[PDB]
Amino acid sequence: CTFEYVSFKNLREFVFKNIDGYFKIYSKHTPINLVRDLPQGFSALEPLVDLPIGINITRFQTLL
Amino acid sequence: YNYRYRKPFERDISTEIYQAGSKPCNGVEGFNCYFPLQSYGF
Ligand SMILES: *[C@@H]1O[C@H](CO)[C@@H](O[C@@H]2O[C@H](CO)[C@@H](O)[C@H](O)[C@H]2NC(C)=O)[C@H](O)[C@H]1NC(C)=O
Repeated sequence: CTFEYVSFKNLREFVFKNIDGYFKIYSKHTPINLVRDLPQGFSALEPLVDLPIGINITRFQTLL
Repeated sequence: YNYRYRKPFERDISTEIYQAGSKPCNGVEGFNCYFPLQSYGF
């Protein structure tokens, strides 16, 4: 508890990775025509945050 | 007694016993079963 911080026709994309105690987040957002599968094409995700937290992540879960 | 020792930039405060022996120590201290923290005699 030693760290704390504050700041279907749409597709949100994200990347999460943890390296040498820093946790990094990237994203991209767009409208879309077809909602059941990922749209065939290309655009690149860009950074959001980089957290100095030091934790040993092996699992994750979504919140609805 | 407050000052104690047990990847890069890791931190870990977990209290689970060192199972130094072949014994599954299951929270009980004894020969080769020890609490993970030791204190500097400052
Ligand atoms: C994640 O957990 C592992 C154990 O599951 C930690 O491993 C220890 O890491 C140090 C690094 O210097 C080694 O000297 C120890 O020998 C490792 N222990 C064992 C039993 O292999 C690891 O440090 C943890 N990583 C983070 C980022 O917290």
